[PDB]
Amino acid sequence: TLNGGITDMLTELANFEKNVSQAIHKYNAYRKAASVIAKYPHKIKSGAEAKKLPGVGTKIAEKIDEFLATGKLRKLEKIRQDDTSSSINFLTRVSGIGPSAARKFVDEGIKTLEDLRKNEDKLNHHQRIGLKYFGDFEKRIPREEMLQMQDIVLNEVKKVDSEYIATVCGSFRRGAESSGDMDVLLTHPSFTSESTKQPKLLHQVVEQLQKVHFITDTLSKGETKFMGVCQLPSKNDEKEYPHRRIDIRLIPKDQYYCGVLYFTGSDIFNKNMRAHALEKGFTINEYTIRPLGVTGVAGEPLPVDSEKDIFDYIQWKYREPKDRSE
DNA sequence: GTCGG
DNA sequence: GCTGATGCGCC
DNA sequence: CCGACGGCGCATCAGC
Ligand SMILES: Nc1ccn([C@H]2C[C@H](O)[C@@H](COP(=O)(O)OP(=O)(O)OP(=O)(O)O)O2)c(=O)n1
Ligand SMILES: [Cl-]
Ligand SMILES: [Cl-]
Ligand SMILES: [Cl-]
Ligand SMILES: [Cl-]
Ligand SMILES: [Mg+2]
Ligand SMILES: [Mg+2]
Ligand SMILES: [Mg+2]
Ligand code: NA
Ligand code: NA
Ligand code: NA
Ligand code: NA
Ligand code: NA
Ligand code: NA
Repeated sequence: TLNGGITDMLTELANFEKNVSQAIHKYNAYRKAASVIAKYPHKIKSGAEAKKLPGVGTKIAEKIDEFLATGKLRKLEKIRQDDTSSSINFLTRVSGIGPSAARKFVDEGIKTLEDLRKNEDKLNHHQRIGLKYFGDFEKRIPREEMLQMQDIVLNEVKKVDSEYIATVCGSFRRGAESSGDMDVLLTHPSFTSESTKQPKLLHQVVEQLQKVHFITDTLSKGETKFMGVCQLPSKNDEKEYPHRRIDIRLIPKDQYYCGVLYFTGSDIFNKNMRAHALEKGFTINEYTIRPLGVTGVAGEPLPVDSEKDIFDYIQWKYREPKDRSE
């Protein structure tokens, strides 16, 4: 909450730009400024001071000066008073409704949860699930519950094949006291960059987790990525646990370090790390780090034996997972 | 919106 | 069906 | 209409 006012303002502007303006690069510019400001170890006392930071320019510095002088931003006052903008922003909170579908729904008079519930026939399966569990998906998951969830997942995966290794990533791996959802990175020796020596490696795991009633709904599913819904079991007389979002990603076993780096995040850390790789002459994805050639083309994958090796290539001091949060 | 070629 | 674009989502 | 900006999986649609 050092500079909390400012980073909250910038985050609200980011979400407006993404969700209402459909300006993804302005969204990213506000996210980067908010990130650099949140890590700054002093109280910001002027826009000029802020402007010294990378990603803060003239326009954001002017907003910082207004906020600092008044405790508000007139631009955000106006946005919050705009019913249309507020409804569009709100609908994007439903899983499976993005900025385009939100604008379409709002253009047709669908502006509230009640409206969506009355017009379910206009929603695809994903969106119906997002609507059904809307309240539940708004809630964070206490780390204590993430531990029970981890226990179930690792137990069931072991049952299918003891050679699978499942690693809970995302904010959990970063040490967070609560998480938005569960992210599971999966490997198996039969799936590498060289071969797929077994079929349906992800399917087998998903199927076992459905058999024991942990996974309750599927949003999307291909050969390497599963996106769905799960729920802890609860006791008699007791309030049910909320349904939770779960993501499972099967990554080639020989590309585990790029995979776990990607899946640990945070999102802004990843984008910032990948941006630094580009200015250092490299490109990073969840599979590989490659050098860039004269044609801007990525060359062959470089050898990696740890998360730190990836940091080494781009001359960043190693950051532990807990220091990768915003 | 910011930065850099 | 394909390629390529768009829309959803993930970190 | 300076253009890049991090990078990609899954689902669906446009123009073949
Ligand atoms: N930092 C910038 C600023 C502008 N442009 C673009 C905008 C124009 O399409 C083109 C040339 O525009 P100008 O005529 O504004 O650039 P000059 O250098 O000719 O302007 P001046 O007459 O001020 O020197 O470059 C650019 O690539 N990079
Ligand atoms: Cl944009
Ligand atoms: Cl769907
Ligand atoms: Cl790797
Ligand atoms: Cl690759
Ligand atoms: Mg997560
Ligand atoms: Mg997730
Ligand atoms: Mg997230
Ligand atoms: Na700056
Ligand atoms: Na959404
Ligand atoms: Na356990
Ligand atoms: Na599907
Ligand atoms: Na239920
Ligand atoms: Na090293």
